[PDB]
Amino acid sequence: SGFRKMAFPSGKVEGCMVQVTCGTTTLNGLWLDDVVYCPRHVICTSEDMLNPNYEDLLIRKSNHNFLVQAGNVQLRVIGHSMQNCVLKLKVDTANPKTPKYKFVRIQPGQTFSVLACYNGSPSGVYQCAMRPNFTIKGSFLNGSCGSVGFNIDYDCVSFCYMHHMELPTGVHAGTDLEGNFYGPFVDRQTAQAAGTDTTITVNVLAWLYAAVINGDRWFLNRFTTTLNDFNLVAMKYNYEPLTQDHVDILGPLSAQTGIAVLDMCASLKELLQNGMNGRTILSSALLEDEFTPFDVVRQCSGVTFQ
Amino acid sequence: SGFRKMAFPSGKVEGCMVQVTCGTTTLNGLWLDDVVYCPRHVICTSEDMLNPNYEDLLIRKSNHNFLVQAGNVQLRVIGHSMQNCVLKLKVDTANPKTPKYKFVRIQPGQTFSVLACYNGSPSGVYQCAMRPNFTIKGSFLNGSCGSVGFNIDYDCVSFCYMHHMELPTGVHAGTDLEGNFYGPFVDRQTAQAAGTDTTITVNVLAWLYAAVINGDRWFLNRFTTTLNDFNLVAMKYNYEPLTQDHVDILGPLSAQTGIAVLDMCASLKELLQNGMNGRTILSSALLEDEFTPFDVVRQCSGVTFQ
Repeated sequence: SGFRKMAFPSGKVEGCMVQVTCGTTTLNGLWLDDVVYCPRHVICTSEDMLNPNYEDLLIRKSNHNFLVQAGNVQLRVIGHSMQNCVLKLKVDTANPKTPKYKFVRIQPGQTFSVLACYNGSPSGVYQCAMRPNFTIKGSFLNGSCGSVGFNIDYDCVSFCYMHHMELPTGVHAGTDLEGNFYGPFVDRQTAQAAGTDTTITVNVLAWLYAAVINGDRWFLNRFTTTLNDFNLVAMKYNYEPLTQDHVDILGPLSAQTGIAVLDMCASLKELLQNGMNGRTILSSALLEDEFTPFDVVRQCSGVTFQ
Repeated sequence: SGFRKMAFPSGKVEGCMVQVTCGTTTLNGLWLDDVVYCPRHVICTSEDMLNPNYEDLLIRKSNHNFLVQAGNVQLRVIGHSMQNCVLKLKVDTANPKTPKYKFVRIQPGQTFSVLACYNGSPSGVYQCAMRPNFTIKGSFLNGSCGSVGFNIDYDCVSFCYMHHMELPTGVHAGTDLEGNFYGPFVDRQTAQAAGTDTTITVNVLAWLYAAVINGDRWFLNRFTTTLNDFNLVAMKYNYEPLTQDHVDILGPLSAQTGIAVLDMCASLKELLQNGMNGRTILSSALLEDEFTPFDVVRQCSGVTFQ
């Protein structure tokens, strides 16, 4: 029993974290087989970042201009390419610590673990949700660029996120590992508006199920609701609209706890229209939306990996 | 910028996690050099746990009765000892993946990362506080026993906690790595009362400083307070009494933000006596007490390890 925001174990990803230095700037890189992946703004200074021409800036660099360190080893760069917003540095040596891995572009609403790194050195690990507006609310200091978010299913590391910047608004934006930004953002130091954000309704429902499994039951009522009726309430409170695909994803949680999805919706509408009345759910006084239905099932059943 | 509940990277600890099976029961063990550490109730069944005589039960076992698996390797037990509530299993092979490490007994109020494991296999990692009443509010399913909490400073893994049981009340209790329980608990399946718990006041203050560093400032006031006056409020709201040792530990945070500790106290008393008024601090509507002043400084400055 008990419910926690849990990160994936970060072992397999720590062995891939390296330090990339091009002249001034140093940030983190990801060393898989014999390629190092890092944000291309490693070739920028801080004034370059106002309006950079990455094409021109990278023509000014050669293989030997990229200093890449993996702990103690200084690594040997023998080929450099630009794919969208990431730099691919070809290296002399394959990483003996390369896990089985995939590159994945995730969906808004899905979660992942971030390994925050500085100078190629892991600092700590935390769980994140990709907001509906393609930002993440992370913890990233100067030099954290190149840090990666990832999922693990048994033996495979699915890399989904690389950190590139912090918006003036304080939230964070980055790319997949092919270098395509999530959201409308660009790697330029200018004002960039994130969309209006909303709450991930299917995730709040999963968390309510997790709460029932763990004994917090006060929010359950015998009222019920329709899907279309619940969605009028969702729209009023800036919740993502619930679809039948979401109901179906909540199927196993429904079946374990014996509470139909539309009964949990009627519980949720009541929470939205009346608050918690100084009570808490799983020791929180807000509605939590960073647990997918898969996260709840893995934690409430004990799925492990390697 | 940004502030998250961050766990330590779990790489160095994953390589020590093994699976220990004695007849019926299987749980996790910790393999350092050539000794495996696990809870001694691995030699119990579920009825043994009502009132076990560990002395007698362990006399019934031999070296070859302990099946210990490290991933694929089946490990060779050649000596078994009982130290308080932990079993020490001597093994044929030293762990090539043994990190630099210490055994530490921590203080109530300190925090640590837990690597939740099942069958010797890591499931995920989260950050914990040792409550003033020596429980922890974790996420532990059946078979999670033997999981360990730990800290890391640069290259050293300081093991402080091993999980042994879940109380009927839903909270968790365990030992240091010498096998001495934290708190008044025993490894027996009986009703066991945890003390009255309280809130870790020095930690709530550290988190308020973290909030100021990150731009949340609405709770600051120009009122102030004395230490003795603040402590009357603390006692009314079941907060741990603030001492001068606590004020001194908050020194660096005080100096970074320019807010004296007693000014933050007057902010806190106001929060305690008036609530948040539907506002949030670092995206939370409760006062957070799982960040030590060291945790805040490490995250707000970027301390790394290996």
